[PDB]
Amino acid sequence: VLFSQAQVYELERRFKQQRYLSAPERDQLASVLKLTSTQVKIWFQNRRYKSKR
Amino acid sequence: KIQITRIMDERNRQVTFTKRKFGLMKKAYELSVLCDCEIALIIFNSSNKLFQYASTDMDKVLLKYTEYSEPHESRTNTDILETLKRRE
Amino acid sequence: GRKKIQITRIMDERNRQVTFTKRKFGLMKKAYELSVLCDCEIALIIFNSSNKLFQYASTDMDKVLLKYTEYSEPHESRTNTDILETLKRRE
DNA sequence: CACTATTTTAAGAAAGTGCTT
DNA sequence: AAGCACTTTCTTAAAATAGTG
Repeated sequence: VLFSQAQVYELERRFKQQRYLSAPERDQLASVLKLTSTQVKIWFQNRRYKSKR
Repeated sequence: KIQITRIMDERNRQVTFTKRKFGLMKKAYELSVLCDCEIALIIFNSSNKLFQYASTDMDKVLLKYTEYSEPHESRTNTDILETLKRRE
Repeated sequence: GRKKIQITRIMDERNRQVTFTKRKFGLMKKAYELSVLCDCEIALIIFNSSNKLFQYASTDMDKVLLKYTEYSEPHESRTNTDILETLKRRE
């Protein structure tokens, strides 16, 4: 199942500020969006892969 | 929403090539069966590798092609783009 | 479409001709899109049931057919039976 | 030969795999 | 642990088109 428009909005907003998150950034973002730390880690990896054209 | 321009990333180009090559062969198969026609499809990719489909014996279609003398519908990329633009 | 159709010969001549004209253009449009998106040279040869010829080629038909006839390496080759087998394997 | 309700296609999203850093 | 470089499995917007006026 896909993330809410609100979750993807916040992930994209953070991504344009920092392409890589530390563990504390990732775990706190996961807590605010109500996703697992894994889901944020993998969203960041997939987003970086997609930005390479 | 898809602009028809070269996919410049090789990895994305190859994923689209594989999906759309099968999609095109599937539509050729459907047209050949629905409308009782003979179709040959030759594809050379950017490395000049050959992929082919034919609804029937390829050599019989190509022989009929080479012996055909009458004027007939003949489309290319240039005139397909012009047709699509005229649907403004 | 307004209804799903089975892929079987259309027995009504008028419906067969209307479908042929619409789908032939749709097929040539998809060949054009593949050619441009993925930098491919393509030839498409169609004989209808009366043996009339309709063709598409990306840039030049004779160049693609010459490259075809000179190609000596083994290469992917598909028939109606292989397309059907692929579609079945997608349950 | 134009329209549009409906089906079909293919691009894109989250997760899977199996390496390397 | 997490990155990386694909790959798989889907979802769903976008495109095609079957029946229709």
